[PDB]
Amino acid sequence: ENAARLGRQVLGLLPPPTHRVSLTRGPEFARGVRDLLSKYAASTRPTVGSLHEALRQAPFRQPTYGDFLVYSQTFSPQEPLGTFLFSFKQEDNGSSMDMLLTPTSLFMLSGMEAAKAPQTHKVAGVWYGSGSGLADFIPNLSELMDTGEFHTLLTPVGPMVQSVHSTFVTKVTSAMKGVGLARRAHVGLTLPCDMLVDLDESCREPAGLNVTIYASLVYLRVNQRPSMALTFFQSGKGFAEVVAMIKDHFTDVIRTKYIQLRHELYINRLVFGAVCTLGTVPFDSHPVHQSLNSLPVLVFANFEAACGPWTVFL
Amino acid sequence: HPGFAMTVVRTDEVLAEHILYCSRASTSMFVGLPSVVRREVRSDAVTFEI
Amino acid sequence: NRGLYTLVNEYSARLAGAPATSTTDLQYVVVNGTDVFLDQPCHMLQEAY
Amino acid sequence: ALDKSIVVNLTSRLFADELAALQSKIGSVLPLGDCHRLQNIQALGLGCVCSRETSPDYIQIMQYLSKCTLAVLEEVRPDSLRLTRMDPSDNLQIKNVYAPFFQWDSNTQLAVLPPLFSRKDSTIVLESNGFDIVFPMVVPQQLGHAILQQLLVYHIYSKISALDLYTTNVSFMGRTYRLDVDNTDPRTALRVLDDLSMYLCILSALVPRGCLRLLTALVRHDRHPLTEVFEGVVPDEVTRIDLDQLSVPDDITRMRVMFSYLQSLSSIFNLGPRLHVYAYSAETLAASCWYSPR
Amino acid sequence: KSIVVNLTSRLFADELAALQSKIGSVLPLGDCHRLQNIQALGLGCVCSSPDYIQIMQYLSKCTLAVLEEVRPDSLRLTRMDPSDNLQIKNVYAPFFQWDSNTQLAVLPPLFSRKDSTIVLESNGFDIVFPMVVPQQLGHAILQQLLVYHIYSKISAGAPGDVNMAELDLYTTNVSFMGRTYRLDVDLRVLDDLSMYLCILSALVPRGCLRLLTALVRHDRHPLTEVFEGVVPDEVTRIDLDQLSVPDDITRMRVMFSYLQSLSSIFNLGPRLHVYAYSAETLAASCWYSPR
Repeated sequence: ENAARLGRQVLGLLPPPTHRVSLTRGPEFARGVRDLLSKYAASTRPTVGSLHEALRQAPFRQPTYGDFLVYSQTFSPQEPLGTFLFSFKQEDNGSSMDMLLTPTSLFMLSGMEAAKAPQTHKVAGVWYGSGSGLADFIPNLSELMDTGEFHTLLTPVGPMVQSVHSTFVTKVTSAMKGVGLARRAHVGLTLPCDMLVDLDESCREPAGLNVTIYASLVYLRVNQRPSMALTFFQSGKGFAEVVAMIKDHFTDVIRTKYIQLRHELYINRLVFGAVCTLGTVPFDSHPVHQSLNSLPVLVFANFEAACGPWTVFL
Repeated sequence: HPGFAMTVVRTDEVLAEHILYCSRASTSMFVGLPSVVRREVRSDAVTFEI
Repeated sequence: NRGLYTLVNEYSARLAGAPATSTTDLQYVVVNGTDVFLDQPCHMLQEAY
Repeated sequence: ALDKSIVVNLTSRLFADELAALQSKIGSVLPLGDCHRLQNIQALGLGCVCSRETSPDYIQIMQYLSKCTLAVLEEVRPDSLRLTRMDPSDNLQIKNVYAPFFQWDSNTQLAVLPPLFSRKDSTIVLESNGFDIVFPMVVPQQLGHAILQQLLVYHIYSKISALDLYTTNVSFMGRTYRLDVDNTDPRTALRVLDDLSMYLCILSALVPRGCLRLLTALVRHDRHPLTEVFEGVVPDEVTRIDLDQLSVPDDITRMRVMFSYLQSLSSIFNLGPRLHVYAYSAETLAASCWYSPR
Repeated sequence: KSIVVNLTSRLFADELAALQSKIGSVLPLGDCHRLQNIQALGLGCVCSSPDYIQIMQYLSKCTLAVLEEVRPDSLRLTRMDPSDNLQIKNVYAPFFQWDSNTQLAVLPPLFSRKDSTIVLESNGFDIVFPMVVPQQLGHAILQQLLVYHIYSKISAGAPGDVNMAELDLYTTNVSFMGRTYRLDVDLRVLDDLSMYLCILSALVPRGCLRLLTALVRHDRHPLTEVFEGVVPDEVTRIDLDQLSVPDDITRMRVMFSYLQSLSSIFNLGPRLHVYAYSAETLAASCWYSPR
């Protein structure tokens, strides 16, 4: 009996069969074309059964999940689901490990100032008691920021789907393409309001089909030491505008950077930033403000992930 | 006073409530039948349009 | 300049040459006429009161 | 399958003269505003950004054009315009219509450009409706970049002067064409040039010393087919950098840092979206391209 | 997604096991239908006196495919769609030790032929494999072999300028992912970039003073005030008066054309994103995103 219940569930999720109209016989052509036209006419009327038949045509592509394996002190158990994930792959470890950097954990490596980030500085300290367990695993947090090679090592991955945290080894599953299904709900990418800088706000541009989210990683000096600052942007203005709009955002940084480079010139010092292409939110799906424990976090919906190479801007 | 006067032009709006009269049998109306064709498919929603 | 039976037919249909906006701060010029319910009689009579 | 159609309702029956001008433009790509089915005519063409009373800004029009959704015209009625639209990856049929004719083949690229050669040829007016539909032009990338080459030359030298054979004419293979840059606003075309000036005095700050010497061993010694712009007179600045010696571990960095600022110049030499053509029929002028934005 | 390459003459026993190794490999293919010959697959139309940019621009205009089965009478392919999950074996010569979660690229071949091509004599057409390297290595493998191709032209005419003991110390040793790779060099592939990067090498110092002194006005962009203090002192002494104005136009219509065709060949996208890899099975699942 219980094996027959599964026979009704598999045979109710099958794809619809393709119509086989025989073009060689006389009456068999007439009765096969008639069942195309007795069936399109019952998929056009606004009745409920016609709408009941209309969704079995499912041309869905699928998310491709990546199973990572991180140390538990470089990745908090208190991470919001939908956090963006990077991968730092400087060398070949002796064991099969990986270093995944969330944008609140990359705030502790960078050391960018809390005047820029007032709320994600209190959060990044209460999860990371010293900030040393991150910085001990990167021996070049000064030579990768001087030469400008830190953005060449990060690969963007996608939002987080599952976090099985343990004492020493944390299993992290991401969604590298498509909309990530939880492990069942659809996990949208969650960014803090502290990092995301909109470009579509203004005082009539086209309502396009799509709007993209970029990731800028910007080299700068603080305390006369090399540091950096990672911000997120969101617009659908095409690639030529946004690179010209990000240069307007960092006008105050470049003018305070080359006061020191007017003294001395190294060719390791000229490269400044890099813009990635993370993914595409659909148009006018507004993000919903949430709070954590009070952390303003924009969670999107239907965020499918992409992957762009880091292109330099200056 | 400089040696020239000037004329000054404005525009002003008025929220008016209107009266529409329309006589008997002035227009013949033809009404079709509705039909449902879908045109946006996502992971969350499948939108239709009648 | 056309005859006045082709001006009455065109009167209520066409939104005339560049009228002002509705509910703004500095009275901008209108575009795309989405729900714009305007009646300007000084554009035809060519007078001001 | 999924639906993609954009019908445009004409609020007044258009004339018989301007109906033939639209039906000549059948199968022509034109950018519209929003991605939904019933559309107004004032959001149909490119005429929202290319006016008559104001000076058209060909960067700003082209800058506007990679924002929009693009559609392909399919049927012109006297009461309606039906348009199919362009999904970001879908095999769709397209037709070569445009009046400065250029031959296409398979495995070519295309790019959608503002009406650069003739504004009056692209703009057809609907005086029965009060709007002008401004078609763009689709041009392969070896010519499509070449107009953005010649247009950025014009806004440099005409600001130096304020002559019409070098700064304006576009040299295609065997042909020269005049650009319509008589009454233009340059205020964003100088913004791109103000962005070149940052990259160009960075690429000059890290020139590799070995490549300067390979000119001086070739501009006066032998014949190369494309060095003939340089005559036997070397530039005066090449030898005034030649004076120091060569060094490999100081030129690997001067090539790697020079490698990254050439990737950054694809944000300043952009065309619009691309049309990957995979088939073409010259008896019908009806290609079938494969759309990809950005 | 299947493409059959017919072979009207059967294979040799030496040529069979040469392709049994390369059983998963990305191959260009001049058209995307299936009924094609042995002369269609590979870079044999352009590599068999090869030039660089003609092959790099060919890959973006192409439809790549993946071998799946090597049988005696024929071959079998698999057409690789935009954003399509696959399983590609690392078989490429020379070996580069791919990492998981990387961004693989497809480059034209520029090393020796016995690593690049497989010589076939059963039908008389030698097939050419491309260079499938990670993206950060494949651009560091070429910003040195373009430096090495310059100094092998300076020391060919002026042999006292280039030290061979220091030229073959840095240019032929590439370190990536903590691993140093020594590359094999006897370069007629890169004899066009060396003639484009040098024909652009002189016009850039003349071009920036021509373009800084043209954009001087009240509405100057504020950052270009700061980017003026980077260009050296000798570039700020160039006399633009030694040329004429109709000669100065052709040093921009040519100048910018080597800043576009030289830029839009490095931002080409026949790349594929490996998301799972095992270093001893050499298998890699990925997805392919064109441009």
